[PDB]
Amino acid sequence: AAPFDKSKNVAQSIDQLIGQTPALYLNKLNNTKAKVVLKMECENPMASVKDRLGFAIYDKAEKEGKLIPGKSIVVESSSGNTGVSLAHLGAIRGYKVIITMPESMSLERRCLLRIFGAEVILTPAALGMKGAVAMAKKIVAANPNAVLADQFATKYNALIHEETTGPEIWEQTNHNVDCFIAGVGTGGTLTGVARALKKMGSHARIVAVEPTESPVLSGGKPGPHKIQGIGPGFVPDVLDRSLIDEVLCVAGDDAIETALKLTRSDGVFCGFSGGANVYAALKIAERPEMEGKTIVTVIPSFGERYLSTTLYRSVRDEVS
Amino acid sequence: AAPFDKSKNVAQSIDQLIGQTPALYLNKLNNTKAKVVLKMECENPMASVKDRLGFAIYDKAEKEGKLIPGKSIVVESSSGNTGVSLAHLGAIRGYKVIITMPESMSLERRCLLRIFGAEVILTPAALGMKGAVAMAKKIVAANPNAVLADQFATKYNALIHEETTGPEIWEQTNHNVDCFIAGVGTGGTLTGVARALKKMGSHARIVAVEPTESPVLSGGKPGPHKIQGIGPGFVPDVLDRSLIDEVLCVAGDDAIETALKLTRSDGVFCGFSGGANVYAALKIAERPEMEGKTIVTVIPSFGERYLSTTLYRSVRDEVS
Ligand SMILES: [Cl-]
Ligand SMILES: [Cl-]
Ligand code: NA
Ligand code: NA
Repeated sequence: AAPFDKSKNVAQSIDQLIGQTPALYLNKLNNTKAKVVLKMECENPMASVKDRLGFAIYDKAEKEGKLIPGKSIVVESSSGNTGVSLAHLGAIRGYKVIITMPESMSLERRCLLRIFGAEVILTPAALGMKGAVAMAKKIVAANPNAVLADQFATKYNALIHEETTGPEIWEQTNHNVDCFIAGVGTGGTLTGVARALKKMGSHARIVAVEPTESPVLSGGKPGPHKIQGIGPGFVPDVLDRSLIDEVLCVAGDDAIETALKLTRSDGVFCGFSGGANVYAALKIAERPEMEGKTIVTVIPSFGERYLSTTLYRSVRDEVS
Repeated sequence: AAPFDKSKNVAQSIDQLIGQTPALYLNKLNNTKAKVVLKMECENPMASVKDRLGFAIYDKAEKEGKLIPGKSIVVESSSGNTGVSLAHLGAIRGYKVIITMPESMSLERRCLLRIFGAEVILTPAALGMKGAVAMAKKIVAANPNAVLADQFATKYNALIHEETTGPEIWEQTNHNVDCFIAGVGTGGTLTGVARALKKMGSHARIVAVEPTESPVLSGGKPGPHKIQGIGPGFVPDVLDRSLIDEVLCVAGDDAIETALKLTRSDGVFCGFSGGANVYAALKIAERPEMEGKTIVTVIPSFGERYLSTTLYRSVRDEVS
């Protein structure tokens, strides 16, 4: 992952286009005295931050001798972006990929993976995401060539963000970050950017966002919620809590409202978690102590993947 | 549009992220003795090459005094990417946008525009795209503040590709292009890149692609076809035919097959026209005279916009 000016050279493979994403000031929606900078992970080649984790898993596991193309089978339970990035990169790298997900998932979630030739294993609807996780573990337990991508525990996750996401942010902001805010899914983005920032001498406050309706890091009970991509309902092993200065809860409805406003104000088109992250950033930006300071957050995924979800239903309903 | 390393700076607005897109060698799908380079326009912020035309229209028309935010109303007939890019940029720039399209268009085509607050005017299904074009002209004729985006005639279209797309290609290929191939929609991409290449001293052969089922440039009759984004059924005023060395017809089914293969071979995920363009590139690449030469083509738009179209139906059917 050495820097590589995409705008001046021809890549030998699409995985060289992952990361080195743009950064963008929040402008019309930012009515505060603080700068808000959006790390545009929606601009990755398969349109989300999980492209960095997918690449890290194939790249680093192959380099360590743990994956062998044409022999290893990569397995994961995912109804979201990790599955997509695994299916995408697995195809070009010559791995069989198996993704498990409940039978009740939308046609779009299943069809996107099958485009890249992943095998999708549908689990009983009534068993929910737990039934998909169980099926993935059983597959890996039974077959010696089948390995779990292990997104919530893998050491590669925080590392890739430490090596790439965080240093890009550091360069883009000209070494000036007063607060870094990110919703925690696997915790990789938050943990790895916080490590890089700290090694650089930054005093940035590190803020983890989680859904108000599943406030686990806050000491509450796990619960179903709307903010796809964060709030896994347990504390993931990837996450290093020691680095977090503040856990901020954002309600699913504030995330949804914010995503809808962002498209029309700033032309940023994203999913629920980018709505939650910007809502959190604007909330921090309002605090009088943040006057003149620079807050960085992340836009994790591009909006087009959500057109069929509850995120844009208010527009769907209006359109009908 | 001066060069601006997105990977090292923070943009003040999302329209600074348009253009300066990556380029990528075709690898597993390329079994020839020629290099094939893909200009990745699917990596634009709203996921297609029309982001460059949208920006050119607002930017240049405002600079010339022809558009005034909050006064001018931008109007276009589009069931595709031009509407999206106009709706996107109009929102952030403070223009009312009206897009006309037949009533029979998918929920996704209508809902995407309404996300950016464009007004969508649905025209009678039986009148087809002609009825949408007529409604746009009538709106512009009747209202002095309403102006047509005029995608098929506007002088801004070839110009933006001459000023940006073509010079990026020239830098990325280290001033070495033996053939440039592009499907003609408005003709802007082909015309403007061919001009830039010629001004640079390139001897590249310029190849226009059109659908076999609507072979208008070839002297045939217009007809309905599958390859969304090209083959408008007339010769657009933007297109300068004098620059074209060869018109190559590609069948809709070859475009569809090629798009499906590209995802699994090279991880390139695009629409029908990127399928057609790569099919054409591989066809040229097979000619014995092209041994060791570099062919450039374009991937116009990202695949996610097509999940609901006939492009991926073979996977949709398999998934069901
Ligand atoms: Cl998101
Ligand atoms: Cl395309
Ligand atoms: Na992309
Ligand atoms: Na994008």
